[PDB]
Formats: sequence, C-alpha cells, structure tokens
Amino acid sequence: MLRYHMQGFSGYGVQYSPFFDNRLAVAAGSNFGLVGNGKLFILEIDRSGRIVEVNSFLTQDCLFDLAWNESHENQVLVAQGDGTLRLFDTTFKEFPIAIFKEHEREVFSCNWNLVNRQNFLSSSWDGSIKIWSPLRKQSLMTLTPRPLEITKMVDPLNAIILKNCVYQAQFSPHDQNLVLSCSGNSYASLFDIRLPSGKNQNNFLVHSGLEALTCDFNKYRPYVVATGGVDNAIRIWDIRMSCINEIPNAHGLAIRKVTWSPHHSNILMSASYDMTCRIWRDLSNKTNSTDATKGSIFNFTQHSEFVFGADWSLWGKPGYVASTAWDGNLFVWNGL
Amino acid sequence: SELQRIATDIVKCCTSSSVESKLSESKFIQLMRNISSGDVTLKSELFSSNNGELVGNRHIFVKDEIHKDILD
Amino acid sequence: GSMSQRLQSIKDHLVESRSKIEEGKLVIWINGDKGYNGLAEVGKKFEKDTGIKVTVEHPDKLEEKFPQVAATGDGPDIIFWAHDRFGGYAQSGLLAEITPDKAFQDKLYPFTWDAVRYNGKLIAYPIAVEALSLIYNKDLLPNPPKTWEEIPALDKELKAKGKSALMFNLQEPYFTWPLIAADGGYAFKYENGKYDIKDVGVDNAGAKAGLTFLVDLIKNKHMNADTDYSIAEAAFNKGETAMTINGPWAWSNIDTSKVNYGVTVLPTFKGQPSKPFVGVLSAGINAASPNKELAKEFLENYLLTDEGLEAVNKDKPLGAVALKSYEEELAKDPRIAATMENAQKGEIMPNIPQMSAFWYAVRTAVINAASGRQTVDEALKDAQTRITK
Ligand SMILES: [Mg+2]
Ligand SMILES: [Mg+2]
Ligand SMILES: [Mg+2]
Ligand SMILES: [Mg+2]
Ligand SMILES: [Mg+2]
Ligand SMILES: [Mg+2]
Repeated sequence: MLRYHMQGFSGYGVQYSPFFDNRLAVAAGSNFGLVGNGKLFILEIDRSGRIVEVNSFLTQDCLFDLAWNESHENQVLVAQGDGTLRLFDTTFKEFPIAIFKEHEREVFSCNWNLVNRQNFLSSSWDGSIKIWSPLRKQSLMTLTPRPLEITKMVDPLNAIILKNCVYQAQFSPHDQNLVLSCSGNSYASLFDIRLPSGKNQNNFLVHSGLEALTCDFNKYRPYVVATGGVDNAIRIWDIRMSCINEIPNAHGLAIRKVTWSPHHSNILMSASYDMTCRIWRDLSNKTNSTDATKGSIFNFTQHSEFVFGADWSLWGKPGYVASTAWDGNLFVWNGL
Repeated sequence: SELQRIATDIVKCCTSSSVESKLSESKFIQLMRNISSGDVTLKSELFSSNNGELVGNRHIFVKDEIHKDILD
Repeated sequence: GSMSQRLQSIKDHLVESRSKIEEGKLVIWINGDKGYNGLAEVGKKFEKDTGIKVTVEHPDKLEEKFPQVAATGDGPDIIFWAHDRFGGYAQSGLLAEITPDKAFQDKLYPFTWDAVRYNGKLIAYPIAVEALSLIYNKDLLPNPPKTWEEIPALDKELKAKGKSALMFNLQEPYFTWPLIAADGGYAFKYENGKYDIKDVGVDNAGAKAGLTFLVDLIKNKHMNADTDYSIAEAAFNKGETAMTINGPWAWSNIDTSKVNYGVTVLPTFKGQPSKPFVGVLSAGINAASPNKELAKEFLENYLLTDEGLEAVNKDKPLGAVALKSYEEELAKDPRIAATMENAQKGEIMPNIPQMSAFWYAVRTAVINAASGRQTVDEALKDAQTRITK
C-alpha cells in the first residue's frame, strides 16, 4: 500500500484530480478537526509509488471537504469550519483565489457539478445547501431540506420556544438540475432546482431516525442512489420508485462516507467510525440481506482512527482507492 | 466543563474484537480520557496541565487574504 | 463553544451507533393516534409488580423506522401496528415467534390469530379489530335496509323528501370493495399459510356482479360518481343522507354533529354479506430484543386482560378488541358489536406487498366504471391484467 502522513492533522476528505492521473488532494484539520488550523494537501504519486507533497495551504479553521474544479486543472475548493468555502489555485502559495462567505455554521461538504462543470455545491450545519459560481461572490441558489413529516410535527414558532445538519449534498452526474442531500434528521432530500422554493423537494426516510451522514449517485444508473449513516446500514434506493437493496450492519459504528465506483454500476465503497473501509457488490443489480457475506468484497483495515475520506481512482488499474482518516494517514490501495 | 462532560460520555460509551482493540489503542480516545480527567483543556489550541505545555498542533493565524486576478 | 459543539456531534454519532436495546426494561413503540398514555399506565402497573421499567414512545413514522433500525439490535422491544405491515417485518426476520399456549390462544377470537401468522409462525399478539360498518340516521331511517337491493326504492322515497339514501366514498376502493367482494371478488387467494400472487379475484363473476350493482346505482342517480370521503362525511353529518359507510375513526365527528345515528351490519348483496377488509392492531416482539420473556409476560398477563385493555381504551377507544372477555364488555355498545360482526363477515387485509398493486389497479377500475370512462367488464379486465402482469 502507498502512504503519506500529515503530521498532527486528521483527514476529512480526499479526492483524485480529474485532470492529473497521479494527483490528489486531502482536506484536513488539527486536533481531529475539533479546533485549530485546517490544511489542504496537494499530493503527487510518482512512478515508484512514493506519495509526495507538492503544495499545501494552511487555513484558519479545520477543513471538512474538498472538490477539484471540473473546469480548471489548477483549482480546488475546500469547505471550512468557519462557514466559508475557499477556492485555491495550486500554482500559488499560502492564500486562496476566492472566498465564499454565506453559511452561518461549519461547511461539511462541497461538490463540483460534473454535468455543466461550471458550478459547485456546499452543505452546512446551518441546515442549508448553496449553489455557487466560482466567478461570483454571492450564491446563485439556496436549498433547505424540509421533509413533510419533519415539517408537519415541528411547531412553526419552534425557534422562540426553548425545549438540521446537512452532512452531504451532491449534484446528479446525470441530470444537471437534480441535487441529493442527507441530513441529521435521517432524511435524504431530492431537489429539482427548476421548481420554486417550497415545491422543489421530495424527502424520504433513510437511516432509522438516526443521522444520515452520506449519500452518492450511482455513476451509471440515473435513478439509483446510496446512503449511509448512524444506524450502521448502507441503503440503495431507486428515486423513480423505494429501498431496492439494503446492507444492514455494514459496519460496527457510524458510516461517514459511501461512494459508488466510477468503473462499475454494481460496486460501492464505504468508510466508517469503525476504522475500516469496505468494498461492496450491489446484488440487486436478489438482495445483500439474503447473501451469506452481504455482498462484501474487501475489508481495508490499516487505518488506526476513524475513516472520514474515501475516493475511487478515475484512471489506471480499475479498483484503486484513496482513503484518509483521523490517524493523519492517506493510503492508496487496490480493493479489486 | 461542557467539553469535560461530552468527553466523559465518549469514554463511557465506547472504550468486533479488532474494532474494540483499535478503540482501546486510539489517540482520539486517549485525548477524550485526558479531557475527561481535566488534564487537557482549551488554551485554538489544547494544552496539558501536567506537562504545562501544548498538546496537538499549534494554531497559526491565517489572514483572509486572497491573491489578485493575475493568473489564468 | 465551537470545539464542544463539534465534539458533541462526534459523541452523538458514536453513542447512537453503538447503542443496543437495554436488558431488563421494556421500550414500546405505538402510533400517536392510539391510547399511549393508557398503555403507559399498564406499564406503571407492570413496573410496580416486577420492577421492570416500561417506556412507551410514539415516534413519527415508527412503521418505517422499525424495519430500518431492527437489524442493529436497537429500537423497541415491542412494536404496535396494523397487522398488514407485520408480513414484511416477518419476511425480513425482524419479529420473534410468539409462544402463547393453547389456553391463552382460546382467550382471543380465532380469526384474529390468522392476521398475525406468517410462514406458519405466530409473529404478534392481536389487540384490536377494525372494519367498516353501515352508519345510518335514526330520524330519517329507523330501520335500515338489510340488503343492497333495497337501496334504489329507499332512495326514491328519500329523494322526494329532499334527502338521499346513501352517500359514501366512491374514490377509494377500500370503501367500495366490501360490495365487490360479496358475491365472489377477492384480492389474492390464500392457501397453505401463503397468498398466491398469481391467483387474483378482480375480474371474476362475483366482482363483476358487485361493481355492476354499484355502477347501476350511479346510472340510476341513486349515487354520484364524484362522491368522496369529505362529500359523504359532510352529507351524513349534516343530516342530508340516511346512510353512509365508514369506520370507527369517523364516529367522534358524528358525535359532535348531534345527528341521531346507529351503526349496523353492512347490507347483504345477492344474499351474501358485504366483506370489508379487517385491520388488526397487533403487538410484535423485536427478534433482537434481550427481553422477550419480559415482553411476553407484559403482553399476556398485563395488557391482554380486561384491566389492561380498559386502561388503553379509556385514554383513546380501541374500537372492537381481539380479547373475548373485554369485547363482550364493550359490545353492549351496538356500534362495537357491529364493528366485530362486520369484521367476522369480512376478510383479513392481506399482509403482502402486492396489495399496493391491487389497490392502485382497483382504484382506477372503479373510478373508470363509475365515471363511464370504461364498462365494468373492461375496467375489471384491465385491473386484473395489471395486477397479474
Ligand atoms: Mg467533495
Ligand atoms: Mg435503544
Ligand atoms: Mg404516520
Ligand atoms: Mg363467498
Ligand atoms: Mg374532494
Ligand atoms: Mg366481563
């Protein structure tokens, strides 16, 4: 396995460059992301397999995610704990080229549009999702997850009677105008940005009433998504229908990341607080609940702290992945 | 104080055979113990009373500077 | 501040993902529209006698949360819901096989035990029994008709007086199915502990006869194809129609209206009873519960007793109940007696997923036949085909 160590920093997200086959970036934070600086690491893998830092940027607060600019080979976005997102050009040192400041709390995710390749998305502890152009200071659109069951039972004057978190959001790589998100209220939200606010979202219960931490679109099947969360299950859904497959007890503790393979329609990867990374076969593409091994393909166990970041290699031998964790390690390995 | 409470709850909840051993040997869990006990507290830095010094990374101030539009 | 806020989130992910059902107590989930405070009183008695704490919760969407959480080993020890969802839970192996002895089983109506059977196993305790009845205005109609066949003549008399004989929801097949089933219609044939998803009774002669009668009432202007739940409820509760067809959930509104009403056996069709679908509120034990014996003791010796059901019932009425002794006590109310009578003459709601295919297809068929968009024969043929595709 190929390795790189980030001294004193914990990995929260990792992504391969969409332009350079041997380049990846890691978003990290000091003190397990709880307090102190953040740091963006730009890493290169050479012919030998040695991972080398080619650039890095220290930030004021912890970094929770990153997204490479799908339209510019030298640009990469980070999501920061102070509610900002910051866009960097890797040619420069020290500072970003743009700061995006609207979120009121920690930004936990950011993702680039793969269809138009122009815009990006952010999701925040403030309960909102924002769509941005890198060329504009102000957001283009704000989306707020509001499940029908949640909304109905919550008192309208809730904010003034003393008695939520959007962990991940993603653009569909199939439909320019579809956005999927998962919230701490256990609902996945599906937005069609063509429709007006208050009438643009469908919501569904995904993780037992416990926090839903992660969601991802299938790269080959337009209506197929996966979710993961605090009930230790991976669920696979058909949005045009909704549970088509379930992997109960996929992990021993909460699942922080799920991500579908960009090489196969039936392969996905999960990362967990149980300090493992697992590769799964979607057997419905029969279910995983009935199979003797639950469609488990590979269990990567080398991380010694919570695994928060995982990404599939785009180019090269299909089945290579990068994972990062609260052990300060980035590992590159083949899950087959 | 509130930080001490939360840390204690983590120690109590969460301290497979492989997973259990990994948690017992965890550096995060070790920090939770030290915050629970009152040794380590918030100085954007954490510090140990018994060591008198810093635990974890030093915080370095970072300006909200951006580069100008000088690069294609 | 910021650090403690972030750490609290991490803590919650860890605590909640590790937690399992606690040994030596009971957690019960029941819907918010049930007598959960009355159930909690039964819980207090159980605690007084045994030292076992009982916590009753009514989470939103509990019927969706249960199947998702059950594999983790967390969630409730006991779940209360309509029996028909328990089929899916049992298929997924989420419910413990219950062990009431022969003598205990004799304390409940035999047909109720069938509602809680899946693949040859008892998977829940029957609690309550719900079905549609005929509701009638005693001032307009002191002696309601025993047969569907009598309705046209009755409507002719009532229309002259500026009233109508009968208004009920024609949009939802749940309400029209009792007539369609009477002479032979059925959803799925049940044989050997299992519904045959290939044997559907939607376009048979009996279903055709029942729907034809319904459509003829409409053609002869004794009913209107557009009548839905609200139209019928308003008409009855305003004293404009002599009869409606509805369930025990509708009674409190009629009470408020002060209409002098009765609830009785549904009219027969071709000498055969109307057959409403029966819903059985049931209590299942989580297959992952470490407290299965405590749950059994609670359900059998505390809840399913006259004292236990009374406590729940006085909080929010259960309607008719599965327990013979308490049903006899309640049944001095003729409304409850009628509910049980109609339930005994009806059919248990099938507990399989293909019921949604049935409902969707039959909904279209009835609406199309009623509105004159299709003939009865064509409407039912198409529905039968769609279900069995
Ligand atoms: Mg990202
Ligand atoms: Mg629990
Ligand atoms: Mg509900
Ligand atoms: Mg018959
Ligand atoms: Mg209407
Ligand atoms: Mg008695």
